[PDB]
Amino acid sequence: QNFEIDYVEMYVENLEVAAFSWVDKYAFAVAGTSRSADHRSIALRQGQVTLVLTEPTSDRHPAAAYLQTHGDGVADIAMATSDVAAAYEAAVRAGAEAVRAPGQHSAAVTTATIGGFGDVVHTLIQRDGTSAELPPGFTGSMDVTNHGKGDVDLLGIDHFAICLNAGDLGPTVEYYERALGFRQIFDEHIVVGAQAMNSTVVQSASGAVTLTLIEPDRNADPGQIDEFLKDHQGAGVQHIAFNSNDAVRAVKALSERGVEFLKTPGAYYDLLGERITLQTHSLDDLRATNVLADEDHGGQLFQIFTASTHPRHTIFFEVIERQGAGTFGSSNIKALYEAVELERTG
Ligand SMILES: O=C(O)[C@@H](O)c1ccc(O)cc1
Ligand SMILES: [Co+2]
Repeated sequence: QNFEIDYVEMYVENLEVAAFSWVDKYAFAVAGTSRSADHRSIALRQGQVTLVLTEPTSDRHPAAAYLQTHGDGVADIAMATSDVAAAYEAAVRAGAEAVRAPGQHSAAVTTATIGGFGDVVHTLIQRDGTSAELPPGFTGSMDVTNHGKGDVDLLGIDHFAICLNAGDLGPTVEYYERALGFRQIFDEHIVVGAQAMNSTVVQSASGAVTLTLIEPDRNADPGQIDEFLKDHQGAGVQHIAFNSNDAVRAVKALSERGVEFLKTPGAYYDLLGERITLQTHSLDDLRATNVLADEDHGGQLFQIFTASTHPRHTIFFEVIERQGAGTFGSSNIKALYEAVELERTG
């Protein structure tokens, strides 16, 4: 198959609170809805991000048990492919858990579902790639916009960061490589004080689905990833990164709409000009927005984390601008997790 993100589905306790949190704080548009005897859902749209929010209204629906375990979270990273039956057959033969066999399932395109990490799944969606399309079963239109968007301009999803139980990284990397044709593109041993993490990035052959997989290092003290695993009650999506053309301007625009970003101390910006010589922003700009700067063989990388507004403080989001950077960088990653540590330990 040749995987693109069709949509990301989150399971939610409260549809109207979640939908308008994305509309109001992040400038998503409402695109479509889907309802049955067991759920109500909305499809939200901005740039190339399609977010689906689903609230179960019956204990039949798998979200009821998910919400009881996790609170709100990502449940399905759905992938567009040209031949779903082929992609499924090959994935299952290579080891994928079969969750639902290819079929209509609603005048729908052909759809199937396989397992992913933890309890997150992947719906495979048949698309010929000629156009933006609503998730299957949804009525509405993809030609929608939020005219109150102002200066916020989220372009797409850059990657998903995922927390795994210790000892699960190596085998989850291998699963994505064998079942789905993903490749290992980056890896990083992360240290924050006396805690550490192991991480490996797998990415679909198309470039379009990236997962930054992280497990606790059992040789160091327990920290952030252990906390996530305990509070979430399992492996899961820790953050989603959204692309922008200009991270400084996105932080400003999102801040005004109510989004709180993590703080990075002035010491970091003092140390900076000796580490990297900036190419698209001023050191002043970065300092003011707590945006982090690093570099790849390919160019520069600007990233920032959002403070979690989840009741368990689990999932959070990231704004990322790539100026030729193709992967990630040690200094950004160390600083991102040090922002997290600062927020949570003080
Ligand atoms: O946003 C990041 O930098 C984070 O998702 C990440 C974690 C581990 C890694 O190897 C690369 C990136
Ligand atoms: Co990230």
